[PDB]
Amino acid sequence: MKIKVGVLGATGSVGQRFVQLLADHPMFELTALAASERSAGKKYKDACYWFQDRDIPENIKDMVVIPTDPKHEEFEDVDIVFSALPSDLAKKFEPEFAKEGKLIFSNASAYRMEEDVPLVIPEVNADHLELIEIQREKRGWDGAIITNPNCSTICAVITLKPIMDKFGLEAVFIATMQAVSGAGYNGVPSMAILDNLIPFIKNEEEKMQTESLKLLGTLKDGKVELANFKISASCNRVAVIDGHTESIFVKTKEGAEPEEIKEVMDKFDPLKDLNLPTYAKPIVIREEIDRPQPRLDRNEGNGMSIVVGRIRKDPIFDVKYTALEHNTIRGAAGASVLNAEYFVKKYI
Amino acid sequence: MKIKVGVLGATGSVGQRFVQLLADHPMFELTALAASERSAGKKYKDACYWFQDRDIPENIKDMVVIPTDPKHEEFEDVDIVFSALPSDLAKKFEPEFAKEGKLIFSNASAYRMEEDVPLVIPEVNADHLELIEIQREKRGWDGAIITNPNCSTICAVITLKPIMDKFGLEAVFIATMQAVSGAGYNGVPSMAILDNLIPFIKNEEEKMQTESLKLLGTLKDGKVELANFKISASCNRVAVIDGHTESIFVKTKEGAEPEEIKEVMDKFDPLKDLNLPTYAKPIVIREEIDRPQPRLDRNEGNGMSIVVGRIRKDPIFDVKYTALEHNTIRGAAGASVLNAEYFVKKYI
Ligand SMILES: NC(=O)c1ccc[n+]([C@@H]2O[C@H](COP(=O)([O-])OP(=O)(O)OC[C@H]3O[C@H](n4cnc5c(N)ncnc54)[C@H](OP(=O)(O)O)[C@@H]3O)[C@@H](O)[C@H]2O)c1
Ligand SMILES: NC(=O)c1ccc[n+]([C@@H]2O[C@H](COP(=O)([O-])OP(=O)(O)OC[C@H]3O[C@H](n4cnc5c(N)ncnc54)[C@H](OP(=O)(O)O)[C@H]3O)[C@@H](O)[C@H]2O)c1
Repeated sequence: MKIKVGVLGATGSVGQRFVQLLADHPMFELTALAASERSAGKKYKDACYWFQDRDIPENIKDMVVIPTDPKHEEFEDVDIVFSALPSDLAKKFEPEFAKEGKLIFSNASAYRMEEDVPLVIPEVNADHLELIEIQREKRGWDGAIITNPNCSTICAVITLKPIMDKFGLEAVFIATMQAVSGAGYNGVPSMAILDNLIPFIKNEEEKMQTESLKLLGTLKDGKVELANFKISASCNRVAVIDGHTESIFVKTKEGAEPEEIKEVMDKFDPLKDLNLPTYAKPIVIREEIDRPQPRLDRNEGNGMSIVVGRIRKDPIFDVKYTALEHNTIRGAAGASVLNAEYFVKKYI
Repeated sequence: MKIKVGVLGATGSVGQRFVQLLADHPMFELTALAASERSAGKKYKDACYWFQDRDIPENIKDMVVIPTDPKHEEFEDVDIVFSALPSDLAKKFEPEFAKEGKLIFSNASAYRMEEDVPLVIPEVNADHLELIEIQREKRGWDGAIITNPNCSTICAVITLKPIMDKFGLEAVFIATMQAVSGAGYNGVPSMAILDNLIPFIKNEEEKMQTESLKLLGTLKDGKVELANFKISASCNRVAVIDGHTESIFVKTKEGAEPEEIKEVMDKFDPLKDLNLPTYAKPIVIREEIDRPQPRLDRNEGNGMSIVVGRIRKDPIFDVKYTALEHNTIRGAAGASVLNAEYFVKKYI
């Protein structure tokens, strides 16, 4: 048997990655696909303008899309709902599903910074899922909202976590070169990135500078106490389909050599024995001079591994390096799926 | 004015920009075009695989390419010779031209860090041209080798200069997103940047971390005393034809607000009213949220203006901002042409 699952915003960029991950899954059975009123009524293949380089999973093609309605009869037997909704629709619909007793695993920014909402990467702050007990008391529902972080934030935080545990953190500079896929099919126009780039992604730097502090914070007396290190981000959009690349410069508390930083990242593997279907080694170290590269490395761990290269001495801080993340798997859909897999094993 | 000039490596990427700049110049007349023996004897149009979005200037098309030989008949009345040679060929040919009493204005990295060789941006360190007198003593030739810096270095240094004069410099972080045209026509393969990027450009970070200190250093007792601020670069190659974009994070000595940084950059204009043909305002400030963009802004000042946008507070240092440079004009050919214009108008 399997836990029956649904997807909100199933036809969009993240939704399609949810669909790929859940079509054939050992724990979860995809039984419900939700989108807007326009898509509701049609087969998934017709409602969705599919833009993945692998075809729609065969068992999902003819699955009829339903409206985003928690009390719809197709949602009655589903226990876990994955959300790929835009933020404003997430504020409306996600509490509705939680009131119906359903577990919401959301990529939307809406509830990320709420004090009773877990903002989780399972390798980093799994214990923050304890906030659901608190959430249920204060909100009065028996469901739950669990959020995964912003894609750029996940990439940085995974690499920073083992460093912080061993050497502490003082200050982090990050410059990103971000793919277009997360903005949706009609998100980034061709002329924004054709022989061009954009040195701006609305709210991206703010998200990186704030979400990171909660993720690397400490749960204490029913609240997450934000981390105290300093963080400055500069975000950019480039002509890449999938894969966010980050130039990261790190100042530790204790001081650290590049070889020591490499070691803690390589040994970082807190989820190895948990038998999670979407598991991958958190950080894969490249020794090549010109790696990671989005096209060559984004499929690492089926899109779930962060790939790090060029770990070297920084003239100013301690260490600088390049990190790559599949922005749409580890950065979103995979982040929530891993969250859900971990949640049913360890929580309730 | 019709001062006769030559171009070394005239057929390559920087060579073509030299040709564009010098074909119809109010001071210089292009009379000699030098390249390899493969190209020698051919009309420029046949020898050069021209890849600029504007056609070869009509007067240069039928001009016969000559060998790279300072003794050549076409170099007799030519005192000013521009060099777009690769470094290893520059080490061979540039001293040969200096020995023939010619002034080499070079984009090659070969002689940049020689202590008797000027490494000059006229807006920044025009006084470093005095090094040619020390150079003539040491080397025993009556010509000179005068270099412009690395394209990435120029962009950063131009922005840092007015900041250093007013507020001083402690530390600078730079992350670059670099166009492909600098590597030459056969430099960056399509599959390096098609739905991809390379987080590495050989020796680029080293150049930025070393050349900057000479450019911003103080000439004293016939030597440049290197600047003492800390600098760390991360360089990347992206799918852009022309235009290098840099994310810069600056820590000043005295402390500064974004508006103060904006003001000193906007007022930075030491070369105005000299009637230099290749003059442009050094730094153009964009107020838009998503500017500068390579395709929109690289033509600013005909490729000679550095374009800066998104000047804002840094959570760690004082200020962060985005800088853009046309990498082949201001970054290379225009850099040396401006050097030579300043040379006749100010140095002789
Ligand atoms: N584009 C930019 O913005 C930029 C900026 C900074 C630096 N650069 C420099 O430009 C280089 C790459 O571009 P590119 O396409 O110009 O390289 P390239 O194709 O090697 O062209 C440079 C010159 O060297 C070549 N050459 C080979 N053997 C020669 C010889 N015996 N004598 C004279 N020239 C010889 C070419 O001559 P033939 O064509 O006749 O073979 C050409 O004229 C890099 O090394 C870099 O340092 C470019
Ligand atoms: N993919 C990633 O890796 C990733 C990472 C981070 C963030 N994101 C997020 O994903 C978003 C952009 O991607 P996208 O193209 O998926 O956007 P989107 O298509 O607008 O959002 C997903 C869903 O919203 C749409 N929608 C419009 N009106 C609706 C309604 N009344 N009820 C339910 N859905 C409605 C789509 O339905 P129809 O198709 O039926 O119109 C459906 O695909 C951003 O807002 C961003 O926050 C994605």
